[PDB]
Amino acid sequence: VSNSDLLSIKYVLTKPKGTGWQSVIQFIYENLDEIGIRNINFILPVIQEWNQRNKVGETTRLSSLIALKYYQWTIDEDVYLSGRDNEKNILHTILHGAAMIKPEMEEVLVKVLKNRWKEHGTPYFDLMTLILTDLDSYPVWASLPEYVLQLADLFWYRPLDIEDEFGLFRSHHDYYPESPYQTPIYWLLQSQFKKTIDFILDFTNKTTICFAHSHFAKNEIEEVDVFIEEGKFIKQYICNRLWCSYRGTQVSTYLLSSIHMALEKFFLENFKNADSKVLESWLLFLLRNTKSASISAVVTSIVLAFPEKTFNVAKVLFQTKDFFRFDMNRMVLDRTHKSSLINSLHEEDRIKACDDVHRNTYLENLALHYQIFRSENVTEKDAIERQQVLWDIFDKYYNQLPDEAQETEADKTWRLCLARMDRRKMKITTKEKDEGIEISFNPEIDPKLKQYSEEAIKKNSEHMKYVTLKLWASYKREKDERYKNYGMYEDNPQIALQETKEIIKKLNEEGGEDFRLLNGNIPADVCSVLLLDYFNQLNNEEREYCKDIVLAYSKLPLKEGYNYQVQDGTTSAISALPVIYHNYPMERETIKTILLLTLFNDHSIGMAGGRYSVFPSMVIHKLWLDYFDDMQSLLFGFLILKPKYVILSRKIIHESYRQIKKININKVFLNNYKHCISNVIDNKISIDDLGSMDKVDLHILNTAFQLIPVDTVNIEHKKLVSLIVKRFSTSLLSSVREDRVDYALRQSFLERFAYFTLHAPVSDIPDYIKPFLDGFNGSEPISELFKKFILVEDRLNTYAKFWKVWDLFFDKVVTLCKDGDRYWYVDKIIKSYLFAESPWKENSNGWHTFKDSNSQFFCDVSRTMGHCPSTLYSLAKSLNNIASCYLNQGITWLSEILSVNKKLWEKKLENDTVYYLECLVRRYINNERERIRRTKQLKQEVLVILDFLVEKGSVVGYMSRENIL
Amino acid sequence: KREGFAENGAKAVYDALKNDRNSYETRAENCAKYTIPSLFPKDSDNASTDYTTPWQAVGARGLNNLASKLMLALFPMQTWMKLTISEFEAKQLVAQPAELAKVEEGLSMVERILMNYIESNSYRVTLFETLKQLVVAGNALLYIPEPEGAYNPMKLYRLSSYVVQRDAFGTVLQIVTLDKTAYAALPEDVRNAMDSGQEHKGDEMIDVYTHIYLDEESGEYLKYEEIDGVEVDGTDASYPVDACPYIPVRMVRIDGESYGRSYCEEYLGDLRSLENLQEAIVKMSMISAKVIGLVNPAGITQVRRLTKAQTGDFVSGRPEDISFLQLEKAADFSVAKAVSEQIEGRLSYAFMLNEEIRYVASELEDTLGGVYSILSQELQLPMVRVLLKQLQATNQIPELPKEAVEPTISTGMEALGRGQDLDKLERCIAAWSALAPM
Repeated sequence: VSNSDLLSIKYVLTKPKGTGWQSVIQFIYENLDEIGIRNINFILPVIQEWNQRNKVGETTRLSSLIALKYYQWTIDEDVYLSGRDNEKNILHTILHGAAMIKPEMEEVLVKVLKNRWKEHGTPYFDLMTLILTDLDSYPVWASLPEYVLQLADLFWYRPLDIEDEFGLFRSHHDYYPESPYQTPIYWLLQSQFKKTIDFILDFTNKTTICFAHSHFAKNEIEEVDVFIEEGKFIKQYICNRLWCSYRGTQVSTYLLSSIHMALEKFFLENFKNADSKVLESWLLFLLRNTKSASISAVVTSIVLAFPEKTFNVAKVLFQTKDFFRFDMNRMVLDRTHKSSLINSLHEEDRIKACDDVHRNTYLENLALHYQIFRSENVTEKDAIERQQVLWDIFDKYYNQLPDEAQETEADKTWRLCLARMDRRKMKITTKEKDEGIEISFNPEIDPKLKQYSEEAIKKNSEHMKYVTLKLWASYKREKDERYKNYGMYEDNPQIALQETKEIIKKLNEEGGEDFRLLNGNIPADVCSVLLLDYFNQLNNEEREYCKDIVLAYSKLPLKEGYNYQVQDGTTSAISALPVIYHNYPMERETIKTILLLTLFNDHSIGMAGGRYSVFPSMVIHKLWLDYFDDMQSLLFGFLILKPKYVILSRKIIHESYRQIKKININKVFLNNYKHCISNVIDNKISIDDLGSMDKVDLHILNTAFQLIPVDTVNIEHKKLVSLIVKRFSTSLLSSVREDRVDYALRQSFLERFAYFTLHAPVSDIPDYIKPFLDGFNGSEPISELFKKFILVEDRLNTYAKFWKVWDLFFDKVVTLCKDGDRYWYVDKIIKSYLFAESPWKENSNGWHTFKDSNSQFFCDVSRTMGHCPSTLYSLAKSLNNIASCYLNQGITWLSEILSVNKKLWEKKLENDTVYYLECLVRRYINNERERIRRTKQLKQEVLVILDFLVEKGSVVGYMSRENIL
Repeated sequence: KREGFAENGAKAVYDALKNDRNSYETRAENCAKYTIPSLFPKDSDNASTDYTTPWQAVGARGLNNLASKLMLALFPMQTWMKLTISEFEAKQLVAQPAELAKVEEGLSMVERILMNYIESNSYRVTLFETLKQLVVAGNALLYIPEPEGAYNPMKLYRLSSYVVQRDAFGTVLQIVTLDKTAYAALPEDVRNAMDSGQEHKGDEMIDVYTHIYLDEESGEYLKYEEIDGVEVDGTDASYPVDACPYIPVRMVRIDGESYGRSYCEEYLGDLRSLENLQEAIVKMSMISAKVIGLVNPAGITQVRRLTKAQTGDFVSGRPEDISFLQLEKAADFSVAKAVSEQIEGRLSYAFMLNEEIRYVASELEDTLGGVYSILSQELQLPMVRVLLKQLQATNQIPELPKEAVEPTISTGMEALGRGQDLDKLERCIAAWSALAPM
């Protein structure tokens, strides 16, 4: 922030002034025996606000000593201090001054380590936890690192989810977004290098041995001989989960991940300009002492990062065979993990780490690179010697290969790996391009192994055969213009149809699981795409084929034992039924039957409370324009027949106990109710033929309510809507719990009701909302109603109709606040009515439904509802963003409320009320300074609010008075 | 001898009901296999099979992220319950302002004792684990102990350890748990209870069955424990229907069922396809028999010396100016990658790894308010009722008038001034000042 005026800065931040702070803190300290440690509870904010800004000097010593004495008193009295991880707490006051109280801190740590107080409820446990978890503890990490290492050794390890197998406490998920900044290790490496390296090695050895002998590891963990010197080998445990620990690409302990990340980051940052002899000596020290391959991975990473400094380490890594296998697995995971990513301190460090340049390379590239390239410090004699070393290593690997009849595919893979490295057996060719010069390196290859490679490559191309068609159809379905790249299927509908016939044959001719998993839904999506987008270009044979496939897939949800999965192809098929219904009059009986039986499906989808019946509902909404009588027959048929289907379901279940998936319920139902179903097909049902809705369940009535068009003018539709609203409102307004409506059903009803009301003519609106005007009370669905009206008005922009609805409820809300807003849900109702509960955007100029004329609403509100504290909260919150266009008048409204309703100065307030008032008054003065100076009335009106803020202890209020006066 | 539900014994009802649980267990096993297998392992051939690690990391990461967000709508660090006062009783208690101050300070100390009990007994931990079980298996069971010692966290049961039976209205009729422990580890009077019959070895696992069942001549659930069809004496107890200490929980609600359904069942085909593509990309890398690269600065370092016939000769260059096409060379790589991107788009949306009204009103609010409220019904409200009654039974909180004092959970949202003052400003200043160079 560049400017230096408190009326204009983005945030206000402050610090102590004057010698009074030092005088008071010293006087409290010197007389603490006469005041007594129980009674000093008033001084705690003073010592807190000093240590927040000043971290050296005598007053910072005294403040920290007072906080420590009070903490020790609470320990001796067993009284609880509320564990809540708050910046303003007492323990932070201790930690912020820890550079000044090193002898006292050392004594506390010695006592903890002596008594082994490592368990919840023992002395000092919270402070120890912070020292191991919180960045504010860094003066301790700088001052006393030898004790912090011992504390971590005591608190992290539990001797004999996968963290149990590693031998670790489940406090471990404190470190959940794993990162180099999760633990003190990154700073202890700077503070005490040698001792921290010892600690990392010991902890890793213990922990890996604990996992390796678990039942968890038994069929994942391998062991390998690792070369160190001529004739010298050691054994290490290894698997993909251990190797990738420092990357986070594998499911492994967040604590161990964070430790290994910190080690890699330290070596990459601090040895960047080091002497090669120093750097190589430490990398070899790490290799000799680890029993876990997770360290060897970190060493390999550093060798890949500084390749011209570290050849003598790379020479050792190339002589162990299995490191090539696991590093190649890492490289494939690194080249994909970033997309699956794509706490901000940690997450930006993860994203940046995915952009590290050295992640792209791997050990094969390095082995080839030393045979080809020479950099500025390397002589030709050196490069010749490097070639000789690598060629001895290759020759010693060739000599060990088995007799060729014995080979397994692992051997063939290793031979191909060796062929990619040995320059002696390669040809070269080159081509110039816009980006540089392309090089191709061509190995000379054994015919038996060549034929193996050719067969496997072919088999891959045989599997991946239809993936481009799948891509094209999916992009086309989702209307993503990336389909335009696929000109082999765009402009080619008949090619897509021919390949679809191949797929349908393969599925029918005993198609396997691996095939059906990837390819089993392509006929449905291709046929729906052709019917929806290309119908004019198809011939009649092609059209009929597409029709037969779409109608076949649409019937699958009617078979028993069906379970919904998101891309099974059925929803793609159902979406194309309007085209078939329009074009083929012989199909209409079948399609009416399919739609009716699918509306009876009540299974839920997703977390938000939707149901499968949405899919046929979208079809029905496209047909009301041309086929009104047919669709109305479906509506009345549903309301008649759905209550009978549930009874028949219970009967079939009961008889399946008497003697369920054995019985095709739909075939039974279709045979019992032939007469009524014939009335549905022939369109012979009316609103006179329905029963009274007095006992039908609300789920059934909502399912019908969602089928009626929201802008309909039909008499029978309007008459049916009028029944459903009375039925619902009777249950919503009840205080009896037995009547209570489900949350998702309640949201679903209220939003649709808002759409029906705001599309109505202006003179009909008082008849729509009448059941809620007559029954108005303090119950929660009154709040939800107001929120849904605000949402639909933001979508529709129906100015006069919204303000008519709001004008009709005013007297009811005014009457309600006179009982006091503490009852039932009255305060929530007030806040909803005054726009304070909705999620608005961050920088609104205003709202399209607010105009100059509507300022009289807020005038009446502040005149009539001023005593309820919810009113003051709501106005202050609104004038700061969504109602910002009335600010000059809002100052009058707030000043009046505070001047008349004296009890507000003594009552309790809503959270952030003071914060919003501070923002408002500070924003106004910056615009209006000269007028406030020159005009008596404006100055008095502002000073009322500033005096209220000073009465509540606001610093910003105080400074604003000293500016204005 | 027992009557009603308990007539045949706890082991008979467990074996009777276990038949119905198999489909739900199978679904849970399949969901675990493609996310984190140790959440619900069931494979028998452990002489050959691991808790098999997938190539795709998306399932594990998405599950952890979803549980972390649910454990912030539910159970935040701020106040999430209200001990309401009945308005009819408030209209009586208003007779003195001093009494209203004392009464509401009493409710304040009880609310602080509830949040004290939640944090001091670290309920946050087991609740996080429970949410993981609900996401992957749809079903979980909790038990709240009678207080002993200083510290009393809960106990959590997986679906394979219990059975439950429900009426047409979702009401719990009975529960049975199967519990196991070695003979020598049992309490001394329990070790003395099994002298007869077969000779127990010291490490022989004993199957103990707990039966909880509803009464009719009393408004109570009744409890006992059972071994080999014989009741363990002294384990008998009774609880009113309003405050039973056993709490079975469902992620999704279905009528006519004992049990709920998991979230990721809808997406198992996507996960199973993504793994299938990743394995092929690995094989596509391994089989390649040729390597191809490029030199970046327009060839101003002369590569012709490599085309000249000498293996012992070197180009002047760096890893700063050289690169290789080691996977991107392969012909089907680009389309396999593209389909993987589409599948990960659907999965990452589903696990939430993503006009003046903000449209998070759909996906951060409306999508969760359902499961948030339903877990308030089936998890939070029973828990606070049991905790209140336990605190009264241990004399820790007063016997306040039941007509006045009643609990409620305030699902929703917290204030924001304190929030930016700490998270955006002072914690950031702490991080920035601590991380500054030497």
